[PDB]
Amino acid sequence: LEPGHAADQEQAKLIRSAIEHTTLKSVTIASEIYYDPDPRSTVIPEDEEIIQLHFSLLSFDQQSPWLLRLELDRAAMNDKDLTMGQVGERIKQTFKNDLFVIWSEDNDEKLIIRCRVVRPKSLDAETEAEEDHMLKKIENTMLENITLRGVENIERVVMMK
Amino acid sequence: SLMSCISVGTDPMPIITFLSEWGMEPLEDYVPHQSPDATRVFVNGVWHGVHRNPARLMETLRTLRRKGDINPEVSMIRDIREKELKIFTDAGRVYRPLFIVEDDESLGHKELKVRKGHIAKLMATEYQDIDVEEYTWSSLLNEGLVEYIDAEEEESILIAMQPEDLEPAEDVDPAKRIRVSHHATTFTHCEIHPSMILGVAASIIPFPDHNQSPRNTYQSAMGKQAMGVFLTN
Amino acid sequence: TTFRFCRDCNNMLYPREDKENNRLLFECRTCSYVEEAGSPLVYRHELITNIGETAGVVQDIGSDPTLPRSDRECPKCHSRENVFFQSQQRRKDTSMVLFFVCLSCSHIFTSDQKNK
Amino acid sequence: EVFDGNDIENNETKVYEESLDLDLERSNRQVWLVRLPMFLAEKWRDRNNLHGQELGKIRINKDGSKITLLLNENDNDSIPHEYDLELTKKVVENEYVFTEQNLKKYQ
Amino acid sequence: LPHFSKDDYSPESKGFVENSYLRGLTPQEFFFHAMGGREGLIDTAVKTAETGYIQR
Amino acid sequence: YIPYVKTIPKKTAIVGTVCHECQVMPSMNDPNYHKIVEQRRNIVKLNNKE
Amino acid sequence: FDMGGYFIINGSEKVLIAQERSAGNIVQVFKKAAPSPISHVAEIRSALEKGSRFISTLQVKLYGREGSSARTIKATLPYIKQDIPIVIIFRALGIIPDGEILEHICYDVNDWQMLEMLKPCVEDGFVIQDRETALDFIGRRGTALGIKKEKRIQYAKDILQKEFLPHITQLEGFESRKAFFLGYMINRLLLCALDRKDQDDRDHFGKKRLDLAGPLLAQLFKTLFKKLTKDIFRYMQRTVEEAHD
Amino acid sequence: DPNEYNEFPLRAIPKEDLENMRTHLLKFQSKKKINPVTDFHLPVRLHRKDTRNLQFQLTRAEIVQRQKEISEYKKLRRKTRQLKVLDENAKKLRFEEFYPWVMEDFDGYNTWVGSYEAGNSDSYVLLSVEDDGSFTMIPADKVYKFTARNKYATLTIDEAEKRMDKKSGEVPRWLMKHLDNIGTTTTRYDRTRRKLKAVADQ
Ligand SMILES: [Zn+2]
Ligand SMILES: [Zn+2]
Repeated sequence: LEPGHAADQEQAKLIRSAIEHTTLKSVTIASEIYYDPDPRSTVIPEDEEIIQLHFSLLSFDQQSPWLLRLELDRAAMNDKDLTMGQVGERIKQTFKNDLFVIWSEDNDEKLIIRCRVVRPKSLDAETEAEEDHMLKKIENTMLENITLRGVENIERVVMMK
Repeated sequence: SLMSCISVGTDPMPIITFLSEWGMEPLEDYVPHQSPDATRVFVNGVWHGVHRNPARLMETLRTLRRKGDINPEVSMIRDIREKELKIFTDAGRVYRPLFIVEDDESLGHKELKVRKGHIAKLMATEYQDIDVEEYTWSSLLNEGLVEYIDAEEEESILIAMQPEDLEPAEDVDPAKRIRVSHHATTFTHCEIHPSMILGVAASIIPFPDHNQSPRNTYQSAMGKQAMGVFLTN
Repeated sequence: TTFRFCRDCNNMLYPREDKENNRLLFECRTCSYVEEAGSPLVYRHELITNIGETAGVVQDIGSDPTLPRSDRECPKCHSRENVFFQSQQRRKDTSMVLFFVCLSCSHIFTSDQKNK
Repeated sequence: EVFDGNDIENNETKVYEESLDLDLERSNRQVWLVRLPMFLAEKWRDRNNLHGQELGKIRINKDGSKITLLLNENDNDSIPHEYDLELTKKVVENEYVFTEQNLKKYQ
Repeated sequence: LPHFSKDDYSPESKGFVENSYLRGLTPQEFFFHAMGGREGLIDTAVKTAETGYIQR
Repeated sequence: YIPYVKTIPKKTAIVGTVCHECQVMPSMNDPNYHKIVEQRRNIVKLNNKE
Repeated sequence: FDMGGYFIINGSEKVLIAQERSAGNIVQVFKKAAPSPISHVAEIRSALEKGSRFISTLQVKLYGREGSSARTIKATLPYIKQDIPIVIIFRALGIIPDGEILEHICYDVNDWQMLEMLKPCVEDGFVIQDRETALDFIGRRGTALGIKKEKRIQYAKDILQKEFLPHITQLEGFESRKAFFLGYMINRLLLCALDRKDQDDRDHFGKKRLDLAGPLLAQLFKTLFKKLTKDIFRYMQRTVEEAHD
Repeated sequence: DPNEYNEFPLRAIPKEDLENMRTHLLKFQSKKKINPVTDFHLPVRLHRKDTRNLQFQLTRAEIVQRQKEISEYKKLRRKTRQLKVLDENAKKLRFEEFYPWVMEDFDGYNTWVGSYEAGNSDSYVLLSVEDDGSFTMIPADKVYKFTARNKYATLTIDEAEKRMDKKSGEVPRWLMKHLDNIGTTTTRYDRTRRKLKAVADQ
């Protein structure tokens, strides 16, 4: 560490978190593909409040009816100090503006991320068959090749005195 | 090892016929969805069918093997958790004998089937040669007091090291070794004697348990280079 | 996830969307048979899973002489005899929690005191 | 017994003097598929036997749930005279019995 | 070994030789100690060969 | 289509439909029982080979 | 005091040292290292102790790694030159319904995890939907080049009958047993892939066999007797052709 | 014992009618109840024929119509070789089962192909219930498992293998329905019914 903060442990943890490579796969439990008739109401009891909040306070007409849900582990996000805002922005910037994502706050009893692929103006009939397949493909890619923060080829870091 | 043996193999067709006649449903009409509790029966690595009461099937098979209807070299393993019943008859399997432990509710606790009367007859036959009815290791095997066990079958049995303290239900000399009882009441077999795990060369070392193992290996190697009397001719 | 098989040819059904009703159907890819969906869930990936923890439990588990016996109390019948074992998943990330099976009611409980 | 296939020439009329269509007339006949032990099958499947003699009788309880076979005294007191018929499948589907015979090749 | 119960993590089950050479080793301790000695012998041979090559 | 298929006609007839599947098992309470037990034990005890 | 157990050849006492080999007719599942397209492989060295003394190896490989979007199962059959999808093999064995194939593989109606991992196999084998097409698909892959267009189905059938899992049987009319055994192998492979069981230990003495003087001389005598019979037939042909006594 | 039970005579089958005839078992492999008396379109033929290309073979109704329209329109070796010993029973079984049983209805709605089962071919014994309360015993000969063929317009080997090549060219999800709309890749049943209806309409 820097000679002016070598003895500090909080800055040690900060730099360790800034260099350690962590992926969404390490902070998620499961991924689900759901069907929702419209991007305004939900069938899952839990996300009813999240959708209402985000939609109420602030396009959505052309969102696809297929939803991608990620269930994230608070015990996994507390081992390394992470907040939903950083990961949400990371996902939003991996694909700049070609899909809409909402994320629950840390205060929620359960941690969930909801994503929806946005279709273009043109309507494709052949892509409907592989729509769910495309969802699984993007799920695999966003699970594997996403660098939330850290340096490449860094498996794990351990602090020692 | 001293008491190790290698099976010579026998015909599996009689065992297949026996299993078929004792309720082994053919594999041609096995529907898993309507019977998610059947145990798969394997013979020499061939899935021949399924059975509904593996407990009774195994009990009958073990009784037959003990009394000598099936060749003792045949190995039988019941993987309860995996719901499998494997029977091996092919040659080349290494096995060794072990004592048989039964409930014997007369004393209220499990004990070896072999008794002091059996030992007396064995010793009488041993010393009469130097005329009571012959009583040999084959006699023990046919009376079901010992049983051949291979490595695969050893996976599904519990063996008591000695009958002196592990079999009885349950001051100490400071010089004696510290032995762990393991407090287990489900023993199915008992070692004849642990000293039989050693080989020919290693059975000459005196007190090998007080030596470092590399020294035992060195002695095993060297004892084959000691001068003696290889033959009398 | 509840995979569904076809009623006429026993083939595998696949999800489809009907825009006329904006609903979810399951249709067979070869015989043209359809059925309205019952739940909106069609895919699940379980990265951290607890399936297989108690795999291998049978009506005759207690007949195994290798399983260790315990004196723990079964909190549904008040019995003291039971056989316990560790998790059956071989992943090198699981805890050493013990699962106990009662020999009187065939009930399975756990020794966990953190989450239960 | 080789013969043409599609037979668009209508050769069956003279080659065969019998109908080639499956005879679906006795299909409405209850049939029991019974699996026998080896000892009983080795004497019930013999071709030098089965001259029409009485092999025994079947006894079924009036209320059902239990069916037994009572063989005659022709077994030579070497096998049991009483057996239980265990119904492995009370309701059986898609199982039929069909025969196979040759056809007349002339006219 | 086929002498303990499944899922046993005690020192005597996973190879802790409580006794000394003067007292003598119980059979299970003897087998585990033999396993360790065999590891040592194999390491000796392989390392001899590899070190010879490296020195050359 | 194909003009030739090379069929083999035969006289066949359906003469019954199976309704019950039965398994014959000797009665445990029969006086002649346990003779089959000895026979079945012999099935494995006897060795054909010389 | 002499115990025997040796042979005297040219006046020198010779003893046959027992040879240790891996037991056959047992399914063994192994994991492969990262630098490869196969993650798990279930192998069986099918062996028959009586009748031909030849060994045929059957392997079922799970292509793709844990980071792949589609992991399929492919089986290598003798004299095929390529790995055929398990679904196609099942259809060639006579089980066209995908429901029946999944019944043969997975024996639980709630093991949705294994069924999910099995989805890619049926997706890959979707095109083939009948026994004749599956049989010809397998047959054309064989390295015979004598079957033109109509013996392909029969060649594939004969291969699947006599060279596929020979330890079960080699006679016609036992496709159900072959299908069930293949499903068992795939089930074990899928369990290992789902990490519910560890890879089979290769050092387990229960999976090993010791060949004594008996089996060794048996196979040597088998080879020598085959050579002798070949020589007898050659002499018969020579006398019949060249008109000799 | 009391007469609460019911007993029926069991009689052997006369051997005078058991010669030159073999009784087999037919097992339809489907999840829906199948009855060839009511479900099938009579007449129904059960013969032995080659199963190769069992998608473009003339139906019985089509052959009858063809006959009607035809009537209207007309109105050295090596001299030394080694033969390998083969068991006569197996050779006979192969010869007899070379052409599997095929059961086809009149309209082609049902076309089943049978396969020989050797697991329990002979162990079974049949008990026919005579129309007098008595039972007659007949030995079993063989067991055949019948599977449906060409019920949902299966593709051909050429098309299937051409569709399997090339990672990037993945198989479309609803290709069967899309092609069925085109009209190609149909079944024998539909192909015969549409043509027969096109003739009947006139
Ligand atoms: Zn369908
Ligand atoms: Zn309880």
